[PDB]
Amino acid sequence: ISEFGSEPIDPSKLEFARALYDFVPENPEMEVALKKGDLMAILSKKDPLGRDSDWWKVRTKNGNIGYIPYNYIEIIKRRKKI
Amino acid sequence: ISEFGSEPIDPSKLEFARALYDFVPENPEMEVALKKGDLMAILSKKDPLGRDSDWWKVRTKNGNIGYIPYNYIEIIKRR
Amino acid sequence: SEPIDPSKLEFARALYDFVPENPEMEVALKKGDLMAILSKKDPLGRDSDWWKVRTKNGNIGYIPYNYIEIIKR
Amino acid sequence: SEPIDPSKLEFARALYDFVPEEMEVALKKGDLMAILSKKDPLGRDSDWWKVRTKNGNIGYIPYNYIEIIK
Repeated sequence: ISEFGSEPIDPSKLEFARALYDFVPENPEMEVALKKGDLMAILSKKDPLGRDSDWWKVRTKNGNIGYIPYNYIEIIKRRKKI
Repeated sequence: ISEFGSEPIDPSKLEFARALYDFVPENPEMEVALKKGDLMAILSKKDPLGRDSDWWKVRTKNGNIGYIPYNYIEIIKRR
Repeated sequence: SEPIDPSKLEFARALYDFVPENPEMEVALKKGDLMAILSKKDPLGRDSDWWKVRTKNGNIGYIPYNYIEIIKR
Repeated sequence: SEPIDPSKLEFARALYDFVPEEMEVALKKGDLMAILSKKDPLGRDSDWWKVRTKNGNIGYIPYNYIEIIK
């Protein structure tokens, strides 16, 4: 495949988020570190096995890709309500 | 007054809390730092003016005293 | 100290007074003071919450970043 | 580095492999080490800790890569 799969991605379904709290990975190999107010792209809401998980894989401003607890972030809403 | 007022206190009313997330004060003079997991004793839920607030005054493990957002902590429940 | 990149050179204003506890590496600041940020890194290279600054009086030293505010255009 | 207090002397095991940042120490899942200090070259609370490898190597490592034993 490609970095983001094989089929086309609809840019309208791409979600963004802002970290609500600082976060230090308990697992430095699977997770990413966050500072309150960081923005990121939500790449997937499934674990490595393909299961629905409360840990979401994201891509931070740094370019780092790892998981973060869903309740530690805020999905930016449409138009302006961030 | 004493450190905690003048009227006797009811023990089964004192609440303790556990930090849910790390917290860095935006106001170092009014707030206390925190690390996820930290224990504390809740002194009061009133702001410095006596009003209700989302900022509670706590006594940390260290002995520090300051305010922390209420949604950043978890009040420990019973037996 | 170290020659600063003209990109990351920022000036800060102190929001609260800071009384050094360890004047060895800590600098004194009074609410409202102006200072240049020398580095956002710790003694041993690594992003820390203690920034190295330069006082208006030329004093170098570390300070907690939440005591200051970057003066933005 | 310097004399440690018999109260704060702890041993840790490496939870995940760690690759040096030559100014710090290298780790491999499973390795043992003694935690000399949970501070920095300044003395303030830090995420990085100073340790001594089983091979006598000293240097800093991210505290979330290790686990204090017992």
